[PDB]
Amino acid sequence: YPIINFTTAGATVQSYTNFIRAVRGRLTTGADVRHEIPVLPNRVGLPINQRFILVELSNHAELSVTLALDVTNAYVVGYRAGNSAYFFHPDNQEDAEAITHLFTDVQNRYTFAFGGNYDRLEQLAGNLRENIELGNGPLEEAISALYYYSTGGTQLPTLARSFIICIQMISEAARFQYIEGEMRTRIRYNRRSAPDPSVITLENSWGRLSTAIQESNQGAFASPIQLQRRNGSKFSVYDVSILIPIIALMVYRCAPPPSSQF
Ligand SMILES: Nc1nc(=O)c2ncc(C(=O)NCC(=O)N[C@@H](Cc3ccccc3)C(=O)O)nc2[nH]1
Repeated sequence: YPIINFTTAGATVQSYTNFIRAVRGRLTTGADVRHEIPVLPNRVGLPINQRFILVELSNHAELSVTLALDVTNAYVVGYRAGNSAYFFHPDNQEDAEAITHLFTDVQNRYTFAFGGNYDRLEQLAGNLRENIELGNGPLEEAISALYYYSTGGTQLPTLARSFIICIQMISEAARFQYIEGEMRTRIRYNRRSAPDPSVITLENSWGRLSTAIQESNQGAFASPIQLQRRNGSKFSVYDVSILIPIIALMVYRCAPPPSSQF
């Protein structure tokens, strides 16, 4: 599987931007672009050799971990640190089979009994996303925490917190230019901060936004989607147009309707 490298060591806006762009480039082809917004490959009939990408994360502490991302949804399905690999509890038998194709040379393979969704990870972390700081420092620390899990150095709440950091700074940033921008800001000033309601509501709405765009009538939503601004106030989305600078990738929901051209 293709590997994309990022390091927190001396990270800049440019090096992070290069990284996120490269992740997007490995997640998607140019085959499926709707209202200027790329769609991830359809799960249905996707060959196993095209199913995953690998994100090799290094830090200033000279430690490396490799995340495995599912190309169908940019989901972090598990990770490798040295001679151990850990996978989140699969949703189904097909996904369970799929992950057997990841880190095949690794000495120790584990599947967590828990799923990798935010709700579960927040429960285990003892903190919600809104109270978990993001930025280069948190990511540096997250890489170390993932690295030391197999040897007993990392408590489960810290591991869960560290997953939450990685997921948002990689997968969510890939999904949303807006979230990429929010991480760029944190990196630029080297100041960690928890995600505000604009970030949280985008994350929570990714599936619904993807479906609404794909089901839209020439871009127009049948039902508006409510997001939140930075201050927590409501922002109503009626149309794909407003989302073009915000959403970089969509999960596949359906084949697009025939070209609507007059
Ligand atoms: N491990 C992991 N990798 C991710 O990329 C990821 N990305 C997102 C979430 C998550 O709970 N999101 C909250 C949410 O409301 N998700 C929606 C939208 C969605 C997000 C990601 C993938 C598919 C759908 C849903 O589950 O329906 N969890 C993740 N866990």
